[PDB]
Amino acid sequence: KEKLVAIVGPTAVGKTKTSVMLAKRLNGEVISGDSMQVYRGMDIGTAKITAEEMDGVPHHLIDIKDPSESFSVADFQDLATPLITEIHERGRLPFLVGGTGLYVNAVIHQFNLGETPSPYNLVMIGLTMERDVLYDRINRRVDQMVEEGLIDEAKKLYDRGIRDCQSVQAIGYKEMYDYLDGNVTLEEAIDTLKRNSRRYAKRQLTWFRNKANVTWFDMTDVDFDKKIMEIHNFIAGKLEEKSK
Repeated sequence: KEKLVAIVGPTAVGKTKTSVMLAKRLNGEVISGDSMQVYRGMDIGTAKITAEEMDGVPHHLIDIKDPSESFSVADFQDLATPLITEIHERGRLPFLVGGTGLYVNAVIHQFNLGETPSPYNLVMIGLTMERDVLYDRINRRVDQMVEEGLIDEAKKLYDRGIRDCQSVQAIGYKEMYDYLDGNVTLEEAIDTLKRNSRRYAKRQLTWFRNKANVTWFDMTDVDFDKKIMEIHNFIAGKLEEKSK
């Protein structure tokens, strides 16, 4: 539990893509910070990373809990910390990818769950993009979920009796349940889903923009075959210098 790299930023910015590429370049394993990734079966509404895009990079904290259970910042910390140390035993570089400002702050700062420098040699990188392009990608993102069957996924979970639990209250399924309940029309739900997504991305981008020690790289219409070398080098470099 010495070295560690963290990749933060709003949704649809390329965290996963940039993530797996850096892993292949720095012999690392990915530890997901997006709690929503834990609920198995729920793959469309959560934008669960697939084995394809995951490439050959091993990932943790994905599909480890049922949609009916919860995943507190504590449950995350109890699994995240042991994994960081275990990853190092194999010789790989642990990569914390995504999650809310809360989850990341609890692991990188070893919160006492029941400000000061991190006990790790962390390399926090942030991925930004031009406000418009970000919103546009988020809206399009939602369209794909609807065309992929998001609606039917929700309905099925709805009929199963899954409710009153974070998994369903998630800022991705609550909109659909509001539709199924009969409070709004389908299109209104979908739109509100895009609206709640754009607002969230924003909230997270400002949150991390606040916390210092975060190096920013803005992708936005960039060649990953270029940016990657930029980030790669920066990370490799910063890790070695700090170890005086």
